[PDB]
Amino acid sequence: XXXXXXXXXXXXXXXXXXXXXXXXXXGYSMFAVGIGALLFGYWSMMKWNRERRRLQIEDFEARIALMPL
Amino acid sequence: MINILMLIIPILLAVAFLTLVERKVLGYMQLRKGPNVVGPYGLLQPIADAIKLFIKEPLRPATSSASMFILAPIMALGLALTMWIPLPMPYPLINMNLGVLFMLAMSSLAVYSILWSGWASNSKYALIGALRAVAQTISYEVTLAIILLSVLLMSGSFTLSTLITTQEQMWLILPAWPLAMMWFISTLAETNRAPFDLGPFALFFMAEYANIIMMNIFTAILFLGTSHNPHMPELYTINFTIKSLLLTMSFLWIRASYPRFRYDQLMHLLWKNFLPLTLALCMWHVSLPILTSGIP
Repeated sequence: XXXXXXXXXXXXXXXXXXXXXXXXXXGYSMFAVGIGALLFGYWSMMKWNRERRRLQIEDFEARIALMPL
Repeated sequence: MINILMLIIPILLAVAFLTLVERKVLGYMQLRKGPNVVGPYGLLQPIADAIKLFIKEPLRPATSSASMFILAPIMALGLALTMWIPLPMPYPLINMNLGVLFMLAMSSLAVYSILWSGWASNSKYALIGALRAVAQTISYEVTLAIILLSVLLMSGSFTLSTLITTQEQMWLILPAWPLAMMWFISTLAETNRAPFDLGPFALFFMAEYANIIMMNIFTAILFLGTSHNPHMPELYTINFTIKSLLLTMSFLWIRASYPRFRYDQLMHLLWKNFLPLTLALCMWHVSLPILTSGIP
């Protein structure tokens, strides 16, 4: 009996298949989150600066109140 | 005054122990094993590099022009270590009257370190490439000043201690969304060798990698904060280090993942494209405290 190297292909490994595809981001939907984070960013920040004004006037009031200084 | 030595010696160790991180974290990116033979996980190698280069390695200068070449590493290491002083941290060492102005000043003088090295060599062959390396740093410092001012004009004065207090509930990444993207790129220009790349030669490594940690920390003040807590210094110290370490991973991410942008097209990303974008956002950041009340 002769024994040589046997042939096997099975699945053929798929000859040239695309793996690159669009994922997560679509296009217009990313701008809704992108610019949406900006509008949420300013509104949250400016409310803190209005709360800073409560401290600001109260800080300068200490100088006016102190005349024996 | 003992704390100055407690901000040079552990910092020089941090630049030394970077050699582990700069090729093990970079190693797993490239599917290679970094340090392993030298130590238990290669912890003995960072200190072993110091014994190799400092003591035994001799000098062979090209011309040695009296004062220079043995003055350029002093300007390199000196300016890199003095940048640690104005840093806010939980508590700063000798807090300046204005914080960020000292930060931009010592970085703009750190351009000299690569300038005097070009003058050290007598040959014309080296100085053309040396001036090209100056152009990589000098150009990005124009925008670096602009993006700084836009963050400051939102909230706080130049003082670095006030920048921690303004970030009480939310980070500055969300209001400054395109500006946060800029600090990932602009910092890499200062001899990081990720978008563009050009005894005493070993001392430049100890200074250039020191600026990498410096830009990681400075980004974690302008954009990160989470909490302050004056009563508990324990909670701030641990939480600040993790935030800075995550930015250190992103600095080594660009070095491995992305090719060089070319010197000519580095001036097409910036100047041609970035400078119209940064100033338009600077125009936007002038109107913000006027449109809605936001003055420190």
